[PDB]
Amino acid sequence: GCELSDPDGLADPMKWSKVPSGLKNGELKVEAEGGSSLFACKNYKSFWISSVKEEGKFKENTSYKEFDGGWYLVKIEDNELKVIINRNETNASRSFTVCVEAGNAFDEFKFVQDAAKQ
Repeated sequence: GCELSDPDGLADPMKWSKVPSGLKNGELKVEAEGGSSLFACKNYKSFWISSVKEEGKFKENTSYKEFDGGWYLVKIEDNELKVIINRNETNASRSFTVCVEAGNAFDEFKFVQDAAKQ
């Protein structure tokens, strides 16, 4: 117990017709090449960007559908959210976040890039 809620006033999980197989409960592992991923939403076609992190802490976002973090890039096209990630050429791993809310729910996505081993 110690929870209480309205009997029919909860939020179902946000749901997607397209996701990448690299997703593990919103944690998105990425290698020292970087990749694209596509997140097409089947139940919430109305959301916007309300977090970014690029450096273990959060930062602000210059749009509602886009972000451009230099090596990182976000684009919402109605109901298709994408990220396309550049190659890390550094000897350090680095990590990102993309939280989006659709009013009642938010699926935080937590990207985790690896170091190059060069």
